[PDB]
Amino acid sequence: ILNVEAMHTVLRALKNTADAMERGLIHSFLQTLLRKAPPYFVVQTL
Amino acid sequence: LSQAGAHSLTPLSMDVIRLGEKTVIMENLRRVYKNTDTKDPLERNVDLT
Amino acid sequence: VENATLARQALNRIQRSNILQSFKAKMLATLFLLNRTRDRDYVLKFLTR
Amino acid sequence: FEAIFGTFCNRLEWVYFLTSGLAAAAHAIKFHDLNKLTTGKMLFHVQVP
Repeated sequence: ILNVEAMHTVLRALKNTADAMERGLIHSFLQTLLRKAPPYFVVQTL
Repeated sequence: LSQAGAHSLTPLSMDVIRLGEKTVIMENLRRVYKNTDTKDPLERNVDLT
Repeated sequence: VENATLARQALNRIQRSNILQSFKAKMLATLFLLNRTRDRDYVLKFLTR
Repeated sequence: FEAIFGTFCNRLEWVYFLTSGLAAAAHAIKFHDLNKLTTGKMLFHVQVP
């Protein structure tokens, strides 16, 4: 059962790793968007 | 740079809105951030003096 | 659910202070529903919340 | 004389646990030897995103 538990652990760890990498790419994309975005009043004045 | 993404499409459901010939996607991000450890960067702190 | 926190997440001082401020606001703000108001959309938004 | 008409018993309205909606609240399993347990705790293999 130890090989079963190790395989289950490493597969759920790699799946969580891939999904967290996708979430982090979403987060860094949103960070770059909110960095490169002036608010409403700036562009409304412009 | 626009030579990327040809011949690849799929249908998917997400809500649109109609604002004077401008059709805009509307989408919130609680589903990507519930049970997480980082605060969502749309939750901002703003200072006022 | 209004402030992003769970059981395993540690809490700072000012975060718990805002928790208690929202306690003091919401215990008086929504103590009784059918005693104060009878708007349909407010009770619907309450049950949705 | 005096008349005694038809006597009336109370026809009891029955009720069951799985008929009401509260059985939609829980997931009830039936155990055959529940008195033998000292204690049993349920584990949660919970991942965190």
